Amino acid sequence: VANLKPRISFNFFVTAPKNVSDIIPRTEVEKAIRMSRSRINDAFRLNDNSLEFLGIQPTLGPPNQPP
Amino acid sequence: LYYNTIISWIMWYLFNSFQEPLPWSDCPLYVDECARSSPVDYFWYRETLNISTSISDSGSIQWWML
Ligand SMILES: *[C@@H]1O[C@H](CO)[C@@H](O[C@@H]2O[C@H](CO)[C@@H](O)[C@H](O)[C@H]2NC(C)=O)[C@H](O)[C@H]1NC(C)=O
Ligand SMILES: *[C@@H]1O[C@H](CO)[C@@H](O)[C@H](O)[C@H]1NC(C)=O
Repeated sequence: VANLKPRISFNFFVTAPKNVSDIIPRTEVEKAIRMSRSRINDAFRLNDNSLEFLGIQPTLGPPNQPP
Repeated sequence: LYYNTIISWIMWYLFNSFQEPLPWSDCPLYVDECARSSPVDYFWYRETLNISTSISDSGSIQWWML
């Protein structure tokens, strides 16, 4: 984690467990966050709008009322 | 003749008033036209009127309007 601000902003990346030279590319981290975002948001009472991963856009909004 | 077309439009909006998220509340997944301006401006000119760009441009009787 880097660049912690009072805005509650910061940057993060991920590395392999016992290898500081291995950095998981962003694409895999984006896919992982997309998979577990419902759980990560619920762990912080956040709702995707409140918890924003810049570069990762929420795409799950199904609208339907009158069939 | 024209006051009964305006009442025609009023009762089209009264029939569409039975939906918790009223149909002029959100954008149709999002139409660039609707994305510009607002959903309300989109429900009137497209969803309700299917309006043209000129008086020289007439088309098909809007069945729901009829
Ligand atoms: C830790 O991760 C780094 C980065 O992936 C590894 O360094 C690469 O290792 C591969 C496999 O030996 C080589 O082909 C690359 O040329 C290395 N260079 C890079 C990408 O940094 C490193 O070997 C890993 N080692 C451990 C202890 O897990
Ligand atoms: C009216 O609606 C039809 C689709 O039902 C569309 O093809 C046509 O271009 C519309 N006309 C206008 C002028 O909006």
